[PDB]
Formats: sequence, structure tokens, C-alpha cells
Amino acid sequence: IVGGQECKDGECPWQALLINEENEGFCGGTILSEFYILTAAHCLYQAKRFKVRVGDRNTEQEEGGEAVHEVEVVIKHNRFTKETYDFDIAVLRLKTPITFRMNVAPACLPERDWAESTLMTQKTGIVSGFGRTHEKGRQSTRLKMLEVPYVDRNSCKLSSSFIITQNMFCAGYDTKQEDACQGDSGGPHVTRFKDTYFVTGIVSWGEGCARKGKYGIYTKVTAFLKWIDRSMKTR
Amino acid sequence: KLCSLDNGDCDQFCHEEQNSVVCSCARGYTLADNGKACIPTGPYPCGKQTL
Ligand SMILES: CCOC(=O)[C@H]1CN(S(=O)(=O)c2ccc3cc(Cl)ccc3c2)CCN1CC1CCN(c2ccncc2)CC1
Ligand SMILES: [Ca+2]
Repeated sequence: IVGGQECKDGECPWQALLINEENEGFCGGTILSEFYILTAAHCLYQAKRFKVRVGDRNTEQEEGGEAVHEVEVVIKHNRFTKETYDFDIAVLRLKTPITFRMNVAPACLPERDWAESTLMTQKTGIVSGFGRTHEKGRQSTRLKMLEVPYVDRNSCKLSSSFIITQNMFCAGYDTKQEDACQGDSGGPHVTRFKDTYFVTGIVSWGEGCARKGKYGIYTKVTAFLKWIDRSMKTR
Repeated sequence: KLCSLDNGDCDQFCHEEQNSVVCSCARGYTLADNGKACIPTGPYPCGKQTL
């Protein structure tokens, strides 16, 4: 998370981090339900066998609301291709239900129509993570949030250097050095509407971190509802 | 009608059923009496910040 502020207590309760056998947090995720976690398909690669920590705001000072979970079944979108990052999305079924308490809660999934017409038509959205904080820098130790504005689709397609499929979307800044970064994938992109947050995108990719002229591409969750839906039935 | 004026005055979702508008909430809430608001059912509803 380049720039941005700092996720305070229970200000990013849907945030989830995927840890490796070395306990290192390598990617992000979003708590959709007590049993299901939303993440990026391409994140299921930087680890042979990983786990999912939640309710953690500082990866150094031990708090109390943290809690580790084990993936019972990974649900990678068949259509994914590392070659294009298309359909960058997966859904993790946990073995133990997640217990909602301070700094731990699920984020709402919106209706495809309503969402696209009211949540992505908004000025900004939120992205959060433990990811790198300066493209070259190291993995952050505190979970932070960055308010990122939506990017005009056209501008998006022009600023990029890759084919922005219908499955992805743009959000961030042109010149300002604020945007997700290393180890921030899978992370949550949420949009606020009346103090209630909705899952409006997965942290997918970008050409660097905060690079001028370039933006940050997010997996358009809105275009995956029905999947994610009959996904939380396991498929 | 008009889910375009101010989201139909709904709290969350919105649908222009034929002539008029009809509200709804996400799993976890319940539609108030006025049929515009959303009401939780658990201590931890989705989308709410645990403060
Ligand atoms: C010089 C360093 O760069 C690369 O090599 C790295 C940097 N990292 S990151 O950790 O810094 C990263 C991860 C997620 C992000 C998410 C957002 Cl919204 C914004 C920025 C992000 C930055 C990703 C992979 N590339 C490298 C490329 C590989 C080729 N790419 C595509 C995209 C679409 N179709 C075909 C190919 C884009 C990405
Ligand atoms: Ca901790």
C-alpha cells in the first residue's frame, strides 16, 4: 500500500491475509462469510501450502483478535490464465467457521445491477493490505487502507499496456504516488454506501507500484457474483 | 419510482419494479417496515465497521 493511511481498530474488519509455511503473509483476501474467503486466483501460486490469518492489524506486536484458519477447499476459476490475469479470482472454504468479533467481520456482496449503477459510479473505493509500501521497499507490518478513485474505462484502456478484459477494472491515481503494491493481491477493494461496505473488487495487478501514467487493475467482482454465489455452495 | 433520484430512498439495494421502486438488503439484514431501511439480525452484519 503506497501512500494511504492506516487501518485503525475495526476499520477494515473484512481484511484477511494469506500466510505461508514460513508464516509470512504473501497475499490478501476478503471475508465474505464465516466459512468463505474471497481472493485472487494468481495468489494460489506464491505458496505450496498456505493458511489464512484474520483479525490481525499489526504483524509484529501481538494483539488478541487475530486467529488462523485452514483452507478446506480452494476454488480457482477454471478460466484463469497467468498469461493474461483474466478471471483473477478464487474462493477459499475454511474448515473452521470464522468468529466475528472486533476487527473481524464479513463484507457485503452487492447485486450486479445495483452495484455497477451505484457503487462503481461513485467517486472512490477502498483498497487495503500488508503489501509493499514503496515498490522497492519491504512488506508492510501494519495493515493499511488507501482511498482510490475510479478510473475512466477508456482512460484505463489507454493508460495500460495490456488488454483490460471485461473481468477487470481500473482504480487509483495518475500522478499521485498512491496505489496497491507487492503482496497486496487478493486484497479487498470495498465501496462505501451509507456507512456499509460492499465488495467491489479484488487486488489483481498493475505495471509497478504508483508508476506515473499507470494505474492499478482490480478484478471486477461485480462481474463474478453468480459464480462466487454458487461458489459458496462449493463448485 | 426512480432508483435514480436518491437510490429510491433505500438503505442499500434498489429495484424499479415496473412502475414503482422496491428496496432490499444483503444477507444478514432485514427490510424495515418502511420497506426502505435495512436492519441487521446479528452483532456482526456484513459491511459494518466493528467500532
Ligand atoms: C518492475 C516491477 O513490476 C513487475 O515486474 C511486477 C510487479 N507486481 S506487484 O507485486 O508490484 C503488484 C501486484 C498487484 C497490484 C495491484 C494494483 Cl491495483 C496496483 C499495482 C500492483 C502491483 C505484479 C506483477 N508485475 C509484472 C506484470 C506481468 C505482465 N502483466 C500482464 C497483465 C495483463 N495481461 C497480460 C500480462 C502485468 C504485471
Ligand atoms: Ca498480530
